[PDB]
Amino acid sequence: VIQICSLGLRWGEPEPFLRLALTLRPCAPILGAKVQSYEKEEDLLQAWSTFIRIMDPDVITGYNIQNFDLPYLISRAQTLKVQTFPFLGRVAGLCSNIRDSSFQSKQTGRRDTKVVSMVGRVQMDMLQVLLREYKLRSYTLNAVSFHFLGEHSIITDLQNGNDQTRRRLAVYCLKDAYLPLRLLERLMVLVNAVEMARVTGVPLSYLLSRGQQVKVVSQLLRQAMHEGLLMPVVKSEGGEDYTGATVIEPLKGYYDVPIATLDFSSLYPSIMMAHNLCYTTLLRPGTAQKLGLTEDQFIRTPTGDEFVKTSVRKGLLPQILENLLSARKRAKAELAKETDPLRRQVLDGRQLALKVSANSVYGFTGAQVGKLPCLEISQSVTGFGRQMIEKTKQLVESKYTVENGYSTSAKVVYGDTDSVMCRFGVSSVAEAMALGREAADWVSGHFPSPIRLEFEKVYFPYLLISKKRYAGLLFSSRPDAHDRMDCKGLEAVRRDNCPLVANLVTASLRRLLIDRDPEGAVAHAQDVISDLLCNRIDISQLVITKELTRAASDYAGKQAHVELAERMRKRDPGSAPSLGDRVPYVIISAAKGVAAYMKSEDPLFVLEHSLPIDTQYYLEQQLAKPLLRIFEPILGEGRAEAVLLRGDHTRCKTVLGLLAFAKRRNCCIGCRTVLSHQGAVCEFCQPRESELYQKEVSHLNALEERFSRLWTQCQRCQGSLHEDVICTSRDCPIFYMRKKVRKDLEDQEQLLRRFGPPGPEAW
Amino acid sequence: MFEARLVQGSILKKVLEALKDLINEACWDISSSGVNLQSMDSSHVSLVQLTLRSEGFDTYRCDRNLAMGVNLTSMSKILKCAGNEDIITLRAEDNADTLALVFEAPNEKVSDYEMKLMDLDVEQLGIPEQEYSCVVKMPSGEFARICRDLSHIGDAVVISCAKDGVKFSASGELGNGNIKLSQTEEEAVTIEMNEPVQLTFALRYLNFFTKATPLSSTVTLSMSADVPLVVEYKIADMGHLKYYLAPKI
Amino acid sequence: MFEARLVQGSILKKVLEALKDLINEACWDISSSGVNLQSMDSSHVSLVQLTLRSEGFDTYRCDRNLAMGVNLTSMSKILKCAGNEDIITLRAEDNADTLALVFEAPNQEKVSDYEMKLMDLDVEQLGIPEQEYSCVVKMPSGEFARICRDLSHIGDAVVISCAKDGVKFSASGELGNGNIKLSQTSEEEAVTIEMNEPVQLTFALRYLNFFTKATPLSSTVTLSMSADVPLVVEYKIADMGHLKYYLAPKI
Amino acid sequence: EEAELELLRQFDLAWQYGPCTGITRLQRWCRAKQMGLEPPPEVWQVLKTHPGDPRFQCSLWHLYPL
DNA sequence: TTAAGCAATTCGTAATCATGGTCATAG
DNA sequence: CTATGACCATGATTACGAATTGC
Ligand SMILES: Cc1cn([C@H]2C[C@H](O)[C@@H](COP(=O)(O)OP(=O)(O)OP(=O)(O)O)O2)c(=O)[nH]c1=O
Ligand code: SF4
Ligand SMILES: [Zn+2]
Repeated sequence: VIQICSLGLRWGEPEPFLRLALTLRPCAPILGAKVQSYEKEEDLLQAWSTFIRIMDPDVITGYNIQNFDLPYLISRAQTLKVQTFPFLGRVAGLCSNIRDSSFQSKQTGRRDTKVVSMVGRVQMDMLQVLLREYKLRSYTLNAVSFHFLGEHSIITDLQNGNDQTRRRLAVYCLKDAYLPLRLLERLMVLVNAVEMARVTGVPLSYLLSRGQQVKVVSQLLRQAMHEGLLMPVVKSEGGEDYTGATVIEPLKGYYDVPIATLDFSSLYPSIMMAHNLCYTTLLRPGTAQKLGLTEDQFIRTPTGDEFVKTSVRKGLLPQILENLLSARKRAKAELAKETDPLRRQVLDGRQLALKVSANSVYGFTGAQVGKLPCLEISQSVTGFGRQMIEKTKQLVESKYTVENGYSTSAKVVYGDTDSVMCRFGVSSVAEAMALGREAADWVSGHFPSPIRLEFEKVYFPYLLISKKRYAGLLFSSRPDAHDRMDCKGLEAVRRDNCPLVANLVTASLRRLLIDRDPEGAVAHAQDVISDLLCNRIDISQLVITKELTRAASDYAGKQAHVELAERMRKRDPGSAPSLGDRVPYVIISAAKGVAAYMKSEDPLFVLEHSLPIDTQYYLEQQLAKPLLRIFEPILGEGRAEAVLLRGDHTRCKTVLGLLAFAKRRNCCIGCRTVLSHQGAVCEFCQPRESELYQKEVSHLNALEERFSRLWTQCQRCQGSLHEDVICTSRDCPIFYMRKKVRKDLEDQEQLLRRFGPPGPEAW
Repeated sequence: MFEARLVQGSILKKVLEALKDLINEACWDISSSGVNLQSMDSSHVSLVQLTLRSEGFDTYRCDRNLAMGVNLTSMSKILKCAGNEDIITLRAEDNADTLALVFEAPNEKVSDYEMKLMDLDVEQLGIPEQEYSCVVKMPSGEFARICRDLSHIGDAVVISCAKDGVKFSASGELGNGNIKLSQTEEEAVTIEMNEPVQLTFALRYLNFFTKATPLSSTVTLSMSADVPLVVEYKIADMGHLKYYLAPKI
Repeated sequence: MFEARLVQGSILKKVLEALKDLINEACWDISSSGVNLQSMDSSHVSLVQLTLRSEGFDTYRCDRNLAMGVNLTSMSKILKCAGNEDIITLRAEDNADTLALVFEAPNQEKVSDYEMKLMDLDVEQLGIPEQEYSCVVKMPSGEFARICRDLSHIGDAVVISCAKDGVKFSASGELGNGNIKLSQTSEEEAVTIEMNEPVQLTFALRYLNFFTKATPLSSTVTLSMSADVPLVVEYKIADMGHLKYYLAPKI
Repeated sequence: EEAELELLRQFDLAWQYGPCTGITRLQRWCRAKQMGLEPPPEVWQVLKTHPGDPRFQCSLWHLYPL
């Protein structure tokens, strides 16, 4: 271990107050930080342990400190025989130890971590907070720093060199150690963790280790001491499933008359609230008998149970849910007065977390592997849901009709278990908004409270492909003209595909829904396919990522990413994907057509070893079928022939051990006839040579302009204008797009030396 | 304007059945000398060299040296619409991006097919004219069988050529085996060993090369230390078809 | 050290083509008497008995009695690398856990040598109760094969009814039912029947169809039935020995 | 050898001779000599007693896709 | 000792089933 | 030297698991 670098601050002050860097050879001074140097590693580990005792911090953060940093330090101190290192905690006579742990759920998957013991102090690895809350494409520090802010063997010779190289290494390490602080204070992590621990009543270490059961157990016990009840222990392996939610059958297609969306807000917690459903008021089938009082003492549910009215008991789950609902309402009332966009979405994150907590209260009941299940309640909930949504659809389509004085009889096109997308008939967004608000407020008056239906949007135009797949354009007000698109479910929000395909789907829906020009859309898709086949598409747009889950399900059937991961490298059998992460790969061309798991390769390996790409795989398996989903419903099946013919005019333009034994046959630039001698033009195509020189110097001119815009961008992203660039960042498009233009220019410069020189040079 | 008349059209059929599975898109260099084609395979592990001399054709004619990137799969499909006895006629227009295939039945029927050409910027390679330590001539059928047999034992074949004879061998899950040929008209095996050689090749590709068996009674194998194996089938008076396979290192 | 030379090697090829689909892994008992193999099928519904007498071989030789657990699938694949005219030579080493198959092409300018890996099989041995049969039917193997293929289109099982005059096979299913009747005649085209007692038994055409892969081994096949016992289907391997298939009936 | 391979690795990272990871080693030695910054006469005397070896006459990172 | 629920759509691999090109031998 | 179906080889259909998103 050669350098340790530390940043420290008091919470509430907008800058740090401590900035220290401890190195292992003599170094050069850095303005703003202290620098100390040692000639042996024992002094370095001792100095860090003494600093961490004396400063005595409350919280320790970092990025991947649990699974890399602390056990490396502990094992390295054990090897070098330094006895006083592993006492990092607060208790004076206690040493620390490495211990494995695993967590698994159907919500976050399964992850295996080490833990290191520190008594008194709290740990917050920001990697685990990101991996638990956020669903992203890559989880590298560079990728999340670009997504939120906007950015090994070389180091061994920056350290065996001079002291300005070591000073450069220390400035790099200090920037690395500074980035997670900025992420912690910018994303409102710690304020939301403190508010979660105050609303639920669990400690601050449980929100990084546990799930959503300890919190609902805690709140139920805290509500149970106030009336004098005790909880039982029921455990069963195992019950059966029950029936979930209804989806209404669509009227599929393309709509160009406005559809208004009406939905219920906080549906399942308000069902559980306003019909008095709880553990503590579930009536067994016999204890009603032989009392006969049915009216206003109990009710009956569509699955079949009987539940006591609120004039006898009050349940415990209504009160816990009412507290959580008021907390989320206060968070939304605070969110309704922000102007900054990233701040608006992080308050949206806070309210999303409180709504997830309130819904996991209901999901506690149906978990037959758990601590206290009561599937009768769950069945009553979803039965009430189904009954109310079909009530909504009957009522909306039945009242506003041609005989009832209105304009047109409306017709529901879609509904998915909480929402209803009714198509009204008018093509004026003001009149649709007015009637939709009247409908929402009208239908809501047929229920107990807090059951309320609300207007939410007007889509104009609309595109419905299947169940859980649609798109549209979003209206919030009228003079607020339009907000954005909505892409529910489609190929632009999933992460199982290429960036090329998601970009093409977004650009096609842009040209098709905003400008309403299908001809520019056809020309766009043609240019994408043509530039694919002509081999001028970057390999950033070709990378596919998949998650490496539990190893036995991936034992059960052969996949591509599992095959790439389990195949080690010759260079490194010590850095490879583990369980739970994401494996990136691209597909190269070969002749083993039975298996697409035999053609997958690491992006850096195909970078350094230059393997070709299977353009037919990407053409017929990645691109073609999402396009045939989207482009068909506006036209007939002559549209499938239109895009497969727009392919056909553009499919006829394709660019191209033994490879060393070349002959390098020259070819005519005009008509492609191989011939003896080095002159560029053919003897039949000579009278046309000024035009053939004119052609292709406007190509060299455009490659020259692309070299310079890229190789000076690295100088501004690096910081310095006087020293070399070293950044092989695999998540930057800049890298390997700066590598191919050198070769394009190398090739296009040599093609023009077929022609003579435009003058002498030795004069 | 190109125009070639080939009476034994079955030759053209056999040729495409020998390239189609190895090559998707190729380029044919037509000229007064005859038709020619050279292309790496998909895998970029081998190189095919086709040579159809104008002499072999019963009527050749090439005004402009015109080459069109042909889709061997489409040309293959098209060529299957020809009887093994029809007279085939290739005919192109220096200005048209389409090649024409006309089949004349011996006896009242004429098929005409216009195949769409395409712009191919194929990666050209140059073969380094070299000498070979060993050249083995043998029935093409025997060679074909050998490659099929071994393919059941393992994925690669070690071709060991010594003074007396040549040996092919492989190994896998179900053990291993080897076939030995020794010197002894188109049923005989001749060997020219200047230097014993030993090289490893993928049976998968050798098996592709063998789709050319119906083109010749015999096939010659030319090897040499650390260089591509040469598998060649003569196309009687027309020219030939050569397959170069990079060895495994 | 085992070593047998078989000039009509196509015989060995035909044998494996008749066992491979019924048996995955078998044991080959070698001795001075000749090669022998007895094994239940996967399904444990039938038993195959192969007998290759040393006399039939053009050069037999067995020093130590051998038991070769062979994977009939690997041996089958390997055997397909033999021409129907090559001279095949089985050769083993009492100490080596590998069997060697050498094929010599008639001309002799080519020799193939295959070393197949053996395996330790603890196969479940069975003993056939030497018994007598009420009915024995001899008939062309091709006719028998066709009968089994035909009925297979009607149903899954075949009822073989043997009476005085002749024998009858029948089946039924979704698309109706049918039956074929064979009667005695008066060499490899005739049908002979030996009925001591009329018999009726039900068998699965699926297995009978496996037995028929042995058709290319003999011009004729004999069927031996008896009340409540396994049907015997036997194909003679001229001067070499034979191949017997026992199928348990359906009750 | 093994002591001559650290002198060149020390000449390659001294900042007072230039920012050199795109060019050869002897070109940077002559560039500094033209401007006469202070090239030392020992990083020359190992680039003369060798032929065209790629581990003497090349910069440290002449691999490495930067 | 540890873990909130169900509905639905998409894609890849192996296995099942249809169909033609050679071929091998009886007429 | 020539019909016939048995044999090998290649392509179309179905089934089921894995992955990921919407409520
Ligand atoms: C998202 C989600 C919904 N549901 C159920 C409960 C909800 O009552 C029902 C509706 O889904 P949602 O509309 O997503 O959530 P919501 O209606 O409760 O709150 P809001 O309208 O303010 O966004 O779906 C779950 O059970 N678990 C979940 O994770
Ligand atoms: S390649 Fe250049 S632009 Fe891209 S991340 Fe690295 S330094 Fe920045
Ligand atoms: Zn020209």
